[PDB]
Amino acid sequence: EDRRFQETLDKIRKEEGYDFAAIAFYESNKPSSPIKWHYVSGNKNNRFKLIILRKGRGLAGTVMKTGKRMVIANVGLALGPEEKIDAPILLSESLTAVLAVPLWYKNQVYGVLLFGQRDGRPLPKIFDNDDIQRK
Repeated sequence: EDRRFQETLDKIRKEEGYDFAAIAFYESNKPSSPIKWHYVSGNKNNRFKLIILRKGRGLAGTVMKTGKRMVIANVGLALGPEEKIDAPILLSESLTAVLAVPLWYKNQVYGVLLFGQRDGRPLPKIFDNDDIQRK
């Protein structure tokens, strides 16, 4: 699905030092549309395709709603096992740290770019909106 998104995601994930990256967007242009993880890079499995999110729910839904990045430097401490179910990509990809940033176009949030670490690897660097526009 537009190979440019996939290839760019793969390049950026690796250049930024991440074990995983994902982009979430609305599933369709219908008013009831949920949000889905449309593109992933460094994924262990394809279960991300089973995830259905709503505005305000999970990492992607919360960022879309608030327009604010979410940073979790250590998942095991910050959330523990029970809260992970609210942000199911953390379960399917065993993410131990995450940086989720809004994707803006003309002052609207259209998507969420998620960077994830596994195995306790720390986040290398936290990006701003300005930084992500310098993508």
